[PDB]
Amino acid sequence: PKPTKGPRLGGSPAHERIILRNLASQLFEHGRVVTTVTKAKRVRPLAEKLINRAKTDTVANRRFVNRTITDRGIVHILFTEIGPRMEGRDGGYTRVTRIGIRKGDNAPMAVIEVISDKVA
Amino acid sequence: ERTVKGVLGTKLGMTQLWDEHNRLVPVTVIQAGPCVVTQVRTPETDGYSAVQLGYGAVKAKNVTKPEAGHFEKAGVTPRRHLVELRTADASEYTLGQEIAADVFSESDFVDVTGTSKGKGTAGVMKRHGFGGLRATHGVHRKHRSPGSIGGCSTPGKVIKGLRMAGRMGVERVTVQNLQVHSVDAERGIMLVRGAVPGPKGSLLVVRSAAKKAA
Amino acid sequence: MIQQETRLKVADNTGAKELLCIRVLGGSKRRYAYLGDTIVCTVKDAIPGGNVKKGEVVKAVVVRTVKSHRRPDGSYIKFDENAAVLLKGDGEPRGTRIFGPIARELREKKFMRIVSLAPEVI
Amino acid sequence: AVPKRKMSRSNTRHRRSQWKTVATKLVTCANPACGEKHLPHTACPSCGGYGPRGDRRQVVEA
Amino acid sequence: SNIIDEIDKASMRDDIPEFRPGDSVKVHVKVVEGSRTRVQVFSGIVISRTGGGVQESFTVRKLSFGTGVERTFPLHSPIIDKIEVDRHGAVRRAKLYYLRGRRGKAAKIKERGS
RNA sequence: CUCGAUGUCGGCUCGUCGCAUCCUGGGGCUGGAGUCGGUCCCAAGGGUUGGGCUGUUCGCCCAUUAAAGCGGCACGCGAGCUGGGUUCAGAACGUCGUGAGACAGUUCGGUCCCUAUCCGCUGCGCGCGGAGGAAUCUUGAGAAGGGCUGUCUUUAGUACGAGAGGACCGAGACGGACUGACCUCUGGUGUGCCAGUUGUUCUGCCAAGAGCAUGGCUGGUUGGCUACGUCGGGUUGUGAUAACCGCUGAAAGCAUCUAAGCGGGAAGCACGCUUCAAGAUAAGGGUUCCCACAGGAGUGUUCCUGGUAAGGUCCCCGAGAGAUGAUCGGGUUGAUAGGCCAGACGUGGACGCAUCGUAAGGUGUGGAGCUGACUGGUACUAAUAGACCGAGGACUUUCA
RNA sequence: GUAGCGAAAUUCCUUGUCGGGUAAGUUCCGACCUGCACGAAUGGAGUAACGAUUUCCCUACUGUCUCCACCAUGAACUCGG
RNA sequence: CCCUAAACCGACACUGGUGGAUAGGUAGAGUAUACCGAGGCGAUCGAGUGAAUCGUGGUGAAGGAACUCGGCAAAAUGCCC
RNA sequence: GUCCGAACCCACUUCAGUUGAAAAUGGAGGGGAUGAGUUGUGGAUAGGGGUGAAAGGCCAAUCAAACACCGUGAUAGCUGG
Ligand SMILES: [Mg+2]
Ligand SMILES: [Mg+2]
Ligand SMILES: [Mg+2]
Ligand SMILES: [Mg+2]
Ligand SMILES: [Mg+2]
Ligand SMILES: [Mg+2]
Ligand SMILES: [Mg+2]
Ligand SMILES: [Mg+2]
Ligand SMILES: [Mg+2]
Ligand SMILES: [Mg+2]
Ligand SMILES: [Mg+2]
Ligand SMILES: [Mg+2]
Ligand SMILES: [Mg+2]
Ligand SMILES: [Mg+2]
Ligand SMILES: [Mg+2]
Ligand SMILES: [Mg+2]
Ligand SMILES: [Mg+2]
Ligand SMILES: [Mg+2]
Ligand SMILES: [Mg+2]
Ligand SMILES: [Mg+2]
Ligand SMILES: [Mg+2]
Ligand SMILES: [Mg+2]
Ligand SMILES: [Mg+2]
Ligand SMILES: [Mg+2]
Ligand SMILES: [Mg+2]
Ligand SMILES: [Mg+2]
Ligand SMILES: [Mg+2]
Ligand SMILES: [Mg+2]
Ligand SMILES: [Mg+2]
Ligand SMILES: [Mg+2]
Ligand SMILES: [Mg+2]
Ligand SMILES: [Mg+2]
Ligand SMILES: [Mg+2]
Ligand SMILES: [Mg+2]
Ligand SMILES: [Mg+2]
Ligand SMILES: [Mg+2]
Ligand SMILES: [Mg+2]
Ligand SMILES: [Mg+2]
Ligand SMILES: [Mg+2]
Ligand SMILES: [Mg+2]
Ligand SMILES: [Mg+2]
Ligand SMILES: [Mg+2]
Ligand SMILES: [Mg+2]
Ligand SMILES: [Mg+2]
Ligand SMILES: [Mg+2]
Ligand SMILES: [Mg+2]
Ligand SMILES: [Mg+2]
Ligand SMILES: [Mg+2]
Ligand SMILES: [Mg+2]
Ligand SMILES: [Mg+2]
Ligand SMILES: [Mg+2]
Ligand SMILES: [Mg+2]
Ligand SMILES: [Mg+2]
Ligand SMILES: [Mg+2]
Ligand SMILES: [Mg+2]
Ligand SMILES: [Mg+2]
Ligand SMILES: [Mg+2]
Ligand SMILES: [Mg+2]
Ligand SMILES: [Mg+2]
Ligand SMILES: [Mg+2]
Ligand SMILES: [Zn+2]
Repeated sequence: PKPTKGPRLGGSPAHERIILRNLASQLFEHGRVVTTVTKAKRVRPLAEKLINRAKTDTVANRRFVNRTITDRGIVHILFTEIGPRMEGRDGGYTRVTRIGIRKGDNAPMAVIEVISDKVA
Repeated sequence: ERTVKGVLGTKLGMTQLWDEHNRLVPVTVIQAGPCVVTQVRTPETDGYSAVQLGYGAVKAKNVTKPEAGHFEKAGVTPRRHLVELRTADASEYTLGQEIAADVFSESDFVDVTGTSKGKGTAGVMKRHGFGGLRATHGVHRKHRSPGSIGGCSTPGKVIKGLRMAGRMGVERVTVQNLQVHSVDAERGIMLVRGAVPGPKGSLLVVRSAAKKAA
Repeated sequence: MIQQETRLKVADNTGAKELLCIRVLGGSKRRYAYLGDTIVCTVKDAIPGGNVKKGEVVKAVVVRTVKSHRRPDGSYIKFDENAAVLLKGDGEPRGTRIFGPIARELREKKFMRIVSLAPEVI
Repeated sequence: AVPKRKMSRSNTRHRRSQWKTVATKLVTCANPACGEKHLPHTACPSCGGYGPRGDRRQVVEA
Repeated sequence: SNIIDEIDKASMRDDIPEFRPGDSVKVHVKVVEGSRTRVQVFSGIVISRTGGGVQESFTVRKLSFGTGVERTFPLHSPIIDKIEVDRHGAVRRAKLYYLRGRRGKAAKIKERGS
């Protein structure tokens, strides 16, 4: 999706690329993730694009999703559980909720989860 | 002292056309929408003559009781922007009068005023055209530096108005002697030949050219 | 754009082969010369049998810039080399043949012999 | 550079008094069965919930 | 916006042929010369197409008298009487800038559908 | 004055001031015919180039320009830079000395530290005030900027001139430098988009992909930023003047621009143009909004607390804003952002299949697939829900 | 004061003079000899090869520059320690 | 028990120094370099944020040393037959 | 006492560092790299002495005469109190 304008996560754009891929994969694996506010708000678009691709089940679509993610268990979850869950949902497959702050460094935390209830 | 026609508009972007001589002209597109006369300033009451115009759509829940009362006295629906035009013939305007983009014709020269794009805190090199030092040849951590900022004991001070780093942009800018290329009055669109200050979607005041032309 | 120390090829049969731009004429602090602009040059290369000798300070008119030239109709013209045509001090070519295509910018009421002698004017 | 003189107590306190924070504001939980303070636009620590009184959702199992 | 596009629709033409970069193209350009108006033909290979509405433009490269000349025309410019497509090249990109460093058979394009 | 250190030559950078003016502006006199000049009177608004040699300043030279001004500011400016020169230790030459060594002689090399406390300056905020509390638009005391200039055509081959040559005063066209905004065009960028590709490792393998090597490298590239780009500007003018030129006119029967009085006259002065501006505490002005609450002590009712009105702020979504504050817009009565759908830009022909080839691969299906910022829709997600501040008819006096 | 060298790591005057190189060269390269104040083992004049030595020139190449713009990063900036 | 080191010499749990041995794969001439193995690590304050500015890298139109005391720095070149 | 080039030894240029990561280093290049090479272990030379392919260089992080203690509370026509 859109680039991030300012300095990237992890001290390098390559590390942010990797961080966002891993964070989206973990969100799909667990359904929800506590990942500080900025990381959640930054991985929401990529994860939503991946879910939208997973909404339609084809081999080419699964290969394209496997470009990202790269874990076939996560691809199976995304094309078997998460993807069918949003058949009537036109966007907005995830939500982010602020949770508090971390004691050690005052980092504002958040929970990003995949929408769990069916639209119908 | 001077008689000025004027309208309020929105910067929409830039395009290009070819005129009758097949010359490419850059045009700013201005949504010079409907402006209503919301107040009339007279020498008897305010000490000067002017027309306070209103332009723009506003949500009724975003207008306050003082603003609602002002517009109710004007007899118009609330507008987002109120801008005064200093004209010697402010006496010819009535409260609630509708002023459209057709105030200007197909070859009028106009002055366009807007708030320019902002750049944040710029250095001396960007905001004032300073030359720094060389990229090499010994230069020690002072490549984009202001150089000297004064003399010595006499005076033991930096003079007022020395050009230094600071926030640049977001300021009133008037571009003079811009030729109106075209006016589409029914949809309130104005093609003005040149570039005008501000980002897209910023409020523009289009007035008669003070110096007529060059 | 042609500035001082730019070396241009010669589109004339004057015997000169390379010119070094010494000055761009047209005003104080003037930086660049474009199509149709006159420059002072020194002959860096010349044909051994020829009327123009190496190290001669001449005046040339610029044709064929590499950079680009904007035209009022919004179009641009571009060449592959920088070229110049030597002048006799009145605006008239020293040579008698013009080689390569020539910018239409030369036909701005100024350089008529160069246009007539040009094989192609673009 | 280096400070030329010892800063006076008046000036030192003038600058030092501006090193201060603000109190956290806090809002009452919309859940009737919790009624505990939490941050605005933040899930409640005491019940883990979020939303208006009508449509609550659980953000943290805590 | 769409208002910009609808304003620009009045400056567009409808006689533009279907050509890509790599195609061989004849551009008939009207030149005003003294009191006369003439049409001069610039023939060459399309090496670029910078797109978008009335800002569409294309560059044609020609090899004349032992030197390369490239001309950038706005696609909807009134100075173009017509554009003719001679060949349809077979290229693998949208910008043929590498052709600036080639000549001879290395500069000739294939023919589409060969 | 300074040796319990006031760093010094030249340059770079950034200026500011003077006028003893180099250009442009105005004038008097000429041994001023015209074109050009000389000279001295006004005049500091703007301007006042790039290189070769040398550490240089200076100077000579090259090509220009309207011109390539002279000076001050610790021979302005090293807590701004350089370190080529000079004044460290090495070394060599010439010369001087028996020698150690020496030279305002030359020659090659030779550590330039500092996180800014105060004033100063450039920007950005918080507070209080502006005699009720607010919202919105403003006046302008004052402050800042801007102010440069050439060529060509015409008047006119006219005036002048024996000819050669050749105008003033007016009109127009195009420029150089500077500068404001802008990104439609062109160019640059691109850690993001598409593609290709080398080495390797991995997803079990084929297929299809992924990590790393500067984004591995290579070819393009929307948006944003930007100049090398695009548009605009300096002004026509007004008032008082300078040098200067006068009108009338005595003292002084004449004469005299002056003593009474009146007038022409410059890029200079003040305006005209742009911008800031009521902390302008002299705290301004117009329009609109809310209004006579509650409880204590009281002592001309005072004054202090409390809940509010109009209005705001916290908080959240953002950008046309931004270091942070601030600013601007939106917060379900919603298109603010994301997602979704569609289009445009960009790339350049995805996977799979069919087919031809031994294979690398070619062809079709098919301008395919992918795809950011641009555009238009669309509440799917997040803007939940709430708090806090904020007058009291607002001190007093005299008028009307 | 011989041979040889000489405006030289030596020449003050000095940017000596003449030639070459440049559009322009106080440096350089070749000479001249007027050697302030060269000179023969404190060696003289040469010399292939060699040199992170010093000097001058040509070409290639470039953000060194005309004239800078943009990108990412470690600080700087905001928050907590 | 540490031992090309957080345990030794450096005042430090210090981007320095410290002798010897074992030292695999693919590409490669290679013990260079790239990616991996055996094995071991994620480094001893973090979280953000497109300010200027400094450091470290990258790209660049046209020109190509005009920079500068000086081509300092960079680019270009680069390997095998 | 060959050439290119790692380990290794060195330290030419530049940038950074300069209250440093470091009381001399780091990044990027650079020189030597079978030799007058480099390095471990132990040993010998001691202060008017050592040793020195020679810089007044080095002799335990300031050497035109080390460091420690003693003469000693050296002396100072000088500065300070
Ligand atoms: Mg970006
Ligand atoms: Mg960080
Ligand atoms: Mg990488
Ligand atoms: Mg520069
Ligand atoms: Mg630097
Ligand atoms: Mg100083
Ligand atoms: Mg203070
Ligand atoms: Mg296209
Ligand atoms: Mg002192
Ligand atoms: Mg004077
Ligand atoms: Mg001045
Ligand atoms: Mg000085
Ligand atoms: Mg030196
Ligand atoms: Mg010595
Ligand atoms: Mg002797
Ligand atoms: Mg004023
Ligand atoms: Mg655009
Ligand atoms: Mg481009
Ligand atoms: Mg495979
Ligand atoms: Mg490389
Ligand atoms: Mg762009
Ligand atoms: Mg008289
Ligand atoms: Mg004041
Ligand atoms: Mg001499
Ligand atoms: Mg000489
Ligand atoms: Mg000579
Ligand atoms: Mg003898
Ligand atoms: Mg001797
Ligand atoms: Mg002897
Ligand atoms: Mg020799
Ligand atoms: Mg802190
Ligand atoms: Mg260590
Ligand atoms: Mg170990
Ligand atoms: Mg230790
Ligand atoms: Mg060792
Ligand atoms: Mg190996
Ligand atoms: Mg290795
Ligand atoms: Mg292992
Ligand atoms: Mg280990
Ligand atoms: Mg660390
Ligand atoms: Mg860590
Ligand atoms: Mg530690
Ligand atoms: Mg590129
Ligand atoms: Mg370049
Ligand atoms: Mg190029
Ligand atoms: Mg070249
Ligand atoms: Mg030079
Ligand atoms: Mg040179
Ligand atoms: Mg120079
Ligand atoms: Mg170098
Ligand atoms: Mg290099
Ligand atoms: Mg050897
Ligand atoms: Mg060797
Ligand atoms: Mg040594
Ligand atoms: Mg011993
Ligand atoms: Mg010595
Ligand atoms: Mg020692
Ligand atoms: Mg001693
Ligand atoms: Mg002694
Ligand atoms: Mg005694
Ligand atoms: Zn709760």
